[PDB]
Amino acid sequence: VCGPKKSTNLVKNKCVNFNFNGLTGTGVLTESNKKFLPFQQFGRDIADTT
Amino acid sequence: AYTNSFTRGVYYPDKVFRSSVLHSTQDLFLPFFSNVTWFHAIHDNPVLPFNDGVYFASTEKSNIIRGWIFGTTLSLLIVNNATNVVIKVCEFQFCNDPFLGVNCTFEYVSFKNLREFVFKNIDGYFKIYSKHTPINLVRDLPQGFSALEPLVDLPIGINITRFQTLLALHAAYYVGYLQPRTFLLKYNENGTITDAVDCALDPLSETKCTLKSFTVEKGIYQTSNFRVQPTESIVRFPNITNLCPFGEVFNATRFASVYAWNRKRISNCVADYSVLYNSASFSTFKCYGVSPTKLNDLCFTNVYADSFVIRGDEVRQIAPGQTGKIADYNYKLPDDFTGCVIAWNSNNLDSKNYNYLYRKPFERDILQSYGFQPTNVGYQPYRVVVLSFELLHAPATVCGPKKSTNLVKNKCVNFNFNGLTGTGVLTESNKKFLPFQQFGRDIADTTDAVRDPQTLEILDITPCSFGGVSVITPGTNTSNQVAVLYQDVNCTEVNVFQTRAGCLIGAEHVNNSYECDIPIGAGIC
Amino acid sequence: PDDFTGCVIAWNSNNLDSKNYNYLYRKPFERDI
Amino acid sequence: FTRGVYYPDKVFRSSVLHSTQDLFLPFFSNVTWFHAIHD
Amino acid sequence: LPIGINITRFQTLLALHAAYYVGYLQPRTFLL
Amino acid sequence: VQLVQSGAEVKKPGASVKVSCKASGYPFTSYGISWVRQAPGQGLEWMGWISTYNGNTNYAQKFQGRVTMTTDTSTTTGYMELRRLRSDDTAVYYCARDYTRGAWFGESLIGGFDNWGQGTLVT
Amino acid sequence: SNFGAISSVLNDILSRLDPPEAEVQIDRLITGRLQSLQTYVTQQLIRAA
Amino acid sequence: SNFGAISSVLNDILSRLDPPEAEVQIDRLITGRLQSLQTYVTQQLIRAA
Amino acid sequence: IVLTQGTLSLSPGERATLSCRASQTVSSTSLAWYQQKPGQAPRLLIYGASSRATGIPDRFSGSGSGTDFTLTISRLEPEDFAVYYCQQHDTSLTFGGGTKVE
Ligand SMILES: *[C@@H]1O[C@H](CO[C@@H]2O[C@@H](C)[C@@H](O)[C@@H](O)[C@@H]2O)[C@@H](O[C@@H]2O[C@H](CO)[C@@H](O[C@@H]3O[C@H](CO[C@H]4O[C@H](CO)[C@@H](O)[C@H](O)[C@@H]4O)[C@@H](O)[C@H](O[C@H]4O[C@H](CO)[C@@H](O)[C@H](O)[C@@H]4O)[C@@H]3O)[C@H](O)[C@H]2NC(C)=O)[C@H](O)[C@H]1NC(C)=O
Ligand SMILES: *[C@@H]1O[C@H](CO)[C@@H](O)[C@H](O)[C@H]1NC(C)=O
Ligand SMILES: *[C@@H]1O[C@H](CO)[C@@H](O)[C@H](O)[C@H]1NC(C)=O
Ligand SMILES: *[C@@H]1O[C@H](CO)[C@@H](O)[C@H](O)[C@H]1NC(C)=O
Ligand SMILES: *[C@@H]1O[C@H](CO)[C@@H](O)[C@H](O)[C@H]1NC(C)=O
Ligand SMILES: *[C@@H]1O[C@H](CO)[C@@H](O)[C@H](O)[C@H]1NC(C)=O
Ligand SMILES: *[C@@H]1O[C@H](CO)[C@@H](O)[C@H](O)[C@H]1NC(C)=O
Ligand SMILES: *[C@@H]1O[C@H](CO)[C@@H](O)[C@H](O)[C@H]1NC(C)=O
Ligand SMILES: *[C@@H]1O[C@H](CO)[C@@H](O)[C@H](O)[C@H]1NC(C)=O
Ligand SMILES: *[C@@H]1O[C@H](CO)[C@@H](O)[C@H](O)[C@H]1NC(C)=O
Ligand SMILES: *[C@@H]1O[C@H](CO)[C@@H](O)[C@H](O)[C@H]1NC(C)=O
Repeated sequence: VCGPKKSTNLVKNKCVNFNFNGLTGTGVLTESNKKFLPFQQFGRDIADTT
Repeated sequence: AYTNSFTRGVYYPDKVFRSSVLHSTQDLFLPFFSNVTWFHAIHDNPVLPFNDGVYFASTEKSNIIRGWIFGTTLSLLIVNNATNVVIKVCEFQFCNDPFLGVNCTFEYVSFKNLREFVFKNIDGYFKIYSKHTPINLVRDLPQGFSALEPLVDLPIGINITRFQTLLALHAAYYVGYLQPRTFLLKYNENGTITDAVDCALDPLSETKCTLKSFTVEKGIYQTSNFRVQPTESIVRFPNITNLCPFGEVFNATRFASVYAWNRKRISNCVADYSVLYNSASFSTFKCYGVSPTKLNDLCFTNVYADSFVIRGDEVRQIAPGQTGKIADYNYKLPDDFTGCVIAWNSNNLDSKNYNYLYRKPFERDILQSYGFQPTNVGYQPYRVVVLSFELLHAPATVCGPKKSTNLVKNKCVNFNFNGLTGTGVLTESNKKFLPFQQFGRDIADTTDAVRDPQTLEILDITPCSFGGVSVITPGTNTSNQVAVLYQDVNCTEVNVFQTRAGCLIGAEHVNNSYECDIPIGAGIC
Repeated sequence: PDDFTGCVIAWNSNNLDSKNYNYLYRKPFERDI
Repeated sequence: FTRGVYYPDKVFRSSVLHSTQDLFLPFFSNVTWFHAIHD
Repeated sequence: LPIGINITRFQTLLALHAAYYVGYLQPRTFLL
Repeated sequence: VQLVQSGAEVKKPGASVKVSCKASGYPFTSYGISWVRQAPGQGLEWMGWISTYNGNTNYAQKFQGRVTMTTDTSTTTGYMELRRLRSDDTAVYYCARDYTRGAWFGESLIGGFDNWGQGTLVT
Repeated sequence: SNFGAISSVLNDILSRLDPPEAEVQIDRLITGRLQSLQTYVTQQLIRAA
Repeated sequence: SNFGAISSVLNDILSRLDPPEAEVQIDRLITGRLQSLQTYVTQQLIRAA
Repeated sequence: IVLTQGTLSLSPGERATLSCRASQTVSSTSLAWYQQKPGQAPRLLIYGASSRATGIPDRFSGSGSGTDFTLTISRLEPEDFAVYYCQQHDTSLTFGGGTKVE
């Protein structure tokens, strides 16, 4: 259930200002070899950051 | 029949991906090595308790176990008939022994195998976790570890106290119960939980959770704190049978002028404040001292009721920190005022009316008249009663209708003396309080001793025995055997060795001395 | 819930519901009938 | 002299030195002496 | 006494057909 | 709440009568006791009011010096003694739970004679 | 010490206020008492040195 | 840690509350995190000694 | 303060008005009305001039001010055929003559 926010395309391997379903931050998006379970949308580090 | 649940009943506590980490969480999980009831479908659909949540597991060959019924009177019906899973919350009529063959608020439609489930009901949501895995075993549940994943979450608002299973008739199953235990969950490189520690299973598990590790190095660690629990409570108040005349303040024919307010003293009585709080006749009921719903638990040395008439727009001035025509010249409260300000519209009682007049805290300094008329809201008369509470820990005389108990001594108890509470052992005292002293105090301003509210005798309060708990262990690479030291306590409330350091349980006392290895204290290793 | 996350929205329905005794009253999100 | 001290509240205390601020007669203060002789 | 009375002065009462002393209080700290 | 009283009595002029009242279902000391008499063919006449808390007693001028009221909180009762009786005093004497005057403070309240007993006839 | 709280005694806060208000008074005591322990421990660590 | 805040994540406070309310939640995290650094540094200084 | 209130002839189902007058003005909060069935003790119906006493049916209501007050019954029941009394209690205690309803 998300509002009428205009979407953009996905840009990888560059420093970007991102918004994933309302979760925001600044960082570089890269390829991952991690596998999330079917019900897991986000992962977390020790600092509880994405 | 019963079996050993071993390490079953763990699930992913949330919807967050984690890997290569030990995560500590508290949730409703099946306790490790718990006692679970073993049911059969041979040659069995009882109603079982739900309690705080249910762990369910079954072993199948021909898919006989297909569903559950959850509710009170036995309603949530979950049935997997063929390939169509049906979930309903409907007023379905059930049999005394419901079975399958080989008004609704919610509706949804979608041995060789082990099926595990977790059923818990939190804040109206019925949460279902599950896991399926192949097995090759008839005799009992397989031993091993796996974590269950969330599958279904039903927004029902249903009261579940009991449940019943459903079998198809022409498959054993197990029922356990969840507890709010803390678990240390081990996530491997791929983010799968591969192991877990039940932090309330035994002292080694406590050490593993404390150190956030599945390996414990040789030594002594402080992991917890021992506390003696109370067995019963004690409620003590003066044995007063007279009730407080609040009705004579609030239901009075006439109220005084604000410049010359009345002050009625309430003492030596039972104060029922539920009438004043619950009554809908009041336009406002604002407490600055204590919450209005705690008034029947705590009690006062005295209560004073200040009774007078003001304009509706002047109601806002009767409060700590306020200034104005009334607050400064007619009726001033302390800025640290403890009490409740209660007021209501008296337009149909006082208005016609120039008999009401206006001009330090609680000063009565004995000049303009009010023009109160039935057709005036801000200029209509209001009757205000201010209840000033002296809640200093002095002998109480004005206490609510709290049921009393007898006095229990030389045991750990949960006590209440005239509204003052705490946990400790009540013992005989050789102290003598002055006639006006109800409570004594220690350096920390905690209660040292009390005068019993009914009996003129002094009781000393000695808080219940406690101390740190240390686990003495060889490294887990050699042995999982542990010994536990209860620090600075006797071997009473807690192969037992009493030492100056505390009560040591599980270690053998040996006459031969050795070079110190794991130190305990006071010459003991 | 005392930790409730959400918004409470309300409006006067005096010209919609009032006449009306068809409205009745007696844990979080409990629906006790 | 040392007159004019009182128990500041209604709490029992023992074996303790307690510091409190209240309205007390200052020690060695000057007090007026009245008589009922021959006021 | 829960009076709400303004006191700025006072007077004593003697029975006639006994010395007395009057001092004043100050907001001083005492170690008791 | 319920109030009960003594049975009927017959007295000769110059005699005294002790009229008793017992009550239950409420805190006795929170409410006063009011006495009202009704002569045959007549309306209601107030005789007096007594505090069950402190003995404060008010009387109708008609019965001042003639009636003595007392209470006993240990038995939840009240009494009204009418002395120097006349044939003019024939009436049913009613005992009622009072919220017309405060039991503790003696001030007027908004309420009345809220719970009446059966009443007793004295000739 | 009160540290801004209505009482330095935790049970007196809990017995008088409902949670929406009691929690605030408790936070005031937690900050003061946690700070007190931190001050104590720092002094113990330096003294220990 | 929340330290009394609605979230330990700063971006989650900012994305949910307007400044008049967000600033309060942030102050709660600043006090806790600034205090955490002060605790850390004090321990590092003593350990360094 | 003497109160004055003889027989009201009304059928069941009819509205009744019962009047009480005072020789002097009385507090608007110190008027009580009682209902006495033959052979029974009086019971309190209305107090404070207009407030309804506990256990009393909604058909009973009172109002008034100064020296002129009334008690009304929206519809008479067979159980209302009783004598009604007015009571003044701000300044001493006085009852009115009583109004009989048939
Ligand atoms: C100021 O006076 C108010 C009026 O006092 C009454 O009338 C005067 C003339 C005297 O006769 C006096 O003795 C009377 O009490 C007083 O308001 C009263 O407060 C009490 C206590 O809360 C109320 O009693 C409760 O009544 C409800 C039912 O109410 C419904 O029915 C009545 C029928 O008459 C309607 O009028 C109401 O509007 C409602 O529709 C009961 O359910 C409740 O039971 C519960 O509490 C008792 C406590 O004893 C328990 O034993 C039970 O198990 C329950 O837990 C009570 O019986 C009374 O109704 C209310 N009267 C009015 C007219 O509002 C007010 O409290 C006084 N102020 C102060 C500060 O004392
Ligand atoms: C479960 O409890 C019963 C009753 O005490 C006992 O007989 C049974 O052996 C226990 N089973 C397990 C696995 O602990
Ligand atoms: C399963 O049961 C539902 C009733 O709950 C029924 O409507 C449905 O047709 C059944 N499915 C099959 C395959 O029999
Ligand atoms: C459905 O619920 C309503 C609740 O008001 C109840 O009156 C009705 O009888 C119920 N119907 C059935 C079939 O249970
Ligand atoms: C992770 O998954 C891969 C297969 O994609 C497997 O080879 C590897 O052993 C798994 N890692 C763990 C820790 O199980
Ligand atoms: C008490 O009286 C004096 C005059 O003797 C006056 O100045 C003072 O303000 C009064 N105190 C109060 C609280 O009114
Ligand atoms: C408690 O009751 C006893 C009688 O059993 C009585 O002597 C005592 O004074 C009462 N205590 C109080 C505080 O009223
Ligand atoms: C610890 O345990 C591992 C696994 O059994 C073993 O290989 C290792 O040699 C052990 N180390 C010691 C010191 O016993
Ligand atoms: C423990 O209690 C016993 C009495 O039961 C006493 O003799 C013994 O000395 C106590 N030991 C300690 C360590 O307090
Ligand atoms: C030590 O030896 C003595 C006899 O000399 C015996 O009484 C005592 O119980 C022994 N204690 C232990 C711990 O073996
Ligand atoms: C659920 O039902 C039980 C009776 O079986 C009752 O005691 C309990 O209060 C109910 N729960 C709720 C939230 O109403």
